[PDB]
Amino acid sequence: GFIDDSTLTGGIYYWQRERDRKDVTDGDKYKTNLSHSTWNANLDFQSGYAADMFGLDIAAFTAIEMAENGDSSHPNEIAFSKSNKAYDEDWSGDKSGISLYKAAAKFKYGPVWARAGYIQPTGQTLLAPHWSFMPGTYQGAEAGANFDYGDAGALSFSYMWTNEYKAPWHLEMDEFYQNDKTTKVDYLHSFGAKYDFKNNFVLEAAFGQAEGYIDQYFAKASYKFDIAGSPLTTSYQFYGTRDKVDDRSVNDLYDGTAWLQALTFGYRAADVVDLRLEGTWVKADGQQGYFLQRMTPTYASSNGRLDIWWDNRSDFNANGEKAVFFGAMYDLKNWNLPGFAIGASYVYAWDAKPATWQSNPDAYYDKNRTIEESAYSLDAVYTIQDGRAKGTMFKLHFTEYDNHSDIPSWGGGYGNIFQDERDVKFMVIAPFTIF
Ligand SMILES: CC(=O)N[C@@H]1[C@@H](O)[C@H](O[C@@H]2O[C@H](CO)[C@@H](O[C@@H]3O[C@H](CO)[C@@H](O[C@@H]4O[C@H](CO)[C@@H](O[C@@H]5O[C@H](CO)[C@@H](O)[C@H](O)[C@H]5NC(C)=O)[C@H](O)[C@H]4NC(C)=O)[C@H](O)[C@H]3NC(C)=O)[C@H](O)[C@H]2NC(C)=O)[C@@H](CO)O[C@H]1O
Ligand SMILES: [Mg+2]
Ligand SMILES: [Mg+2]
Repeated sequence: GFIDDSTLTGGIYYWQRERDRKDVTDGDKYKTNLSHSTWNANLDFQSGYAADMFGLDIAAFTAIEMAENGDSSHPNEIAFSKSNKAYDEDWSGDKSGISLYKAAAKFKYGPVWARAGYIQPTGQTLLAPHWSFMPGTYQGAEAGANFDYGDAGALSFSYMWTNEYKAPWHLEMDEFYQNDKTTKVDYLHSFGAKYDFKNNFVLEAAFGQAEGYIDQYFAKASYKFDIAGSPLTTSYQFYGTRDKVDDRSVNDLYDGTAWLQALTFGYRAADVVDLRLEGTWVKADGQQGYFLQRMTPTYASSNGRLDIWWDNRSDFNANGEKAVFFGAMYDLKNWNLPGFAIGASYVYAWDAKPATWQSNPDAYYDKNRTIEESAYSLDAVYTIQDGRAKGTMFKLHFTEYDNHSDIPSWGGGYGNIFQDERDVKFMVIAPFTIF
């Protein structure tokens, strides 16, 4: 029933960050890169289905700046950028505001479903929003279907079409453009599918396009099996992208197909420590020099599905780059501290190459150089177990990041690699239900 199955939920969020980065042009001074305290709050209405076919979802969030040092850079991605539209971004500030982030009619008819309006991708395609506390928002529609074949498996597939987007730090939607920020991309769309064989084997794949510009690929195979009574989870993931501009203009991003391949292992040992072993390998020949899982190249302009996230500041996505991640998350419940967990992680990556050509090379550009990067992070988490504030979570994250070069940040033909950093994030997440 439309009314009786309605839910209204939300949260209060607090984020405080101090990040400094090495300026190898000013004597390696670790300068303030981010320093701010910011609140978010959201309210999210989800209706039931009238006649099990017709529903509505509406949700909004606010960001309130609390503190920000004058030397912190922008946008910090928790407040709103001072620039309301992504393609106007000029990196000059941040501001408070209110954004409508869901506003959609939803539909169901047998095995088919659809949503249209201000939406997040929700099916099997490779479109994705950015996530801060809240998600970004697409203007468009998605429709898909679910077919259950009992023990023989289950098939799901969906299609999404969109012509505008806003990241959670943009108050307004913008259209899509090529790398020059002026040649129009009329839409993004994507089709994908998932087959679950109900034996812990699962296959997923999707294709997407940016109109006139980019073809995007995704595939993933996952498998779980028990060792010592606990599942070892494994997956192989492939992400691919090809452009349609190979004239060596500013819009020519990739030579051939660029891709990112990954293998992941996960295992919970002694029922108390979550372990992660992951590796990635990137090919990205051409002018850009790094792999992007999104189909529009401009920062904040759209996003795409990428199931690999190591929270170690760098993306480890340069041409040629190989990288290995080890993480451990230790639940302290047997010290009688249920809800307390501490963790640590480490990344080492090598063979990172630059763009294979540059139009205005800088002093440090050398087509055949290779470099290395590494990082380690520490994590502490507490979730309130009982009472008024049950589920309220406190998190503390520290990262030390090391560029194994003295190439200045964003330079040398490594357009997505920056210099040594120290990063500390403290966040509080306080969900609530009104009904
Ligand atoms: C609530 C919660 O817990 N949320 C997490 C969420 O944090 C996770 O998402 C991750 O969020 C962080 C944000 O904190 C993301 O970090 C982004 O990552 C970007 C790349 O992935 C990185 O992009 C670079 O940003 C630069 C500006 O800051 C760009 O520089 C500009 O380049 C222009 C190019 O010419 C130039 O003209 C400008 O002059 C230059 N800027 C200047 C001069 O100031 C640069 O181009 C850009 N690179 C790319 C490839 O776009 C961001 O800097 C970085 N920002 C931060 C941290 O502030 C991280 O990427 C997110 N995760 C991903 C990618 O997976 C989320 C993940 O699932 O989990 C949630 O739970
Ligand atoms: Mg972006
Ligand atoms: Mg260094």
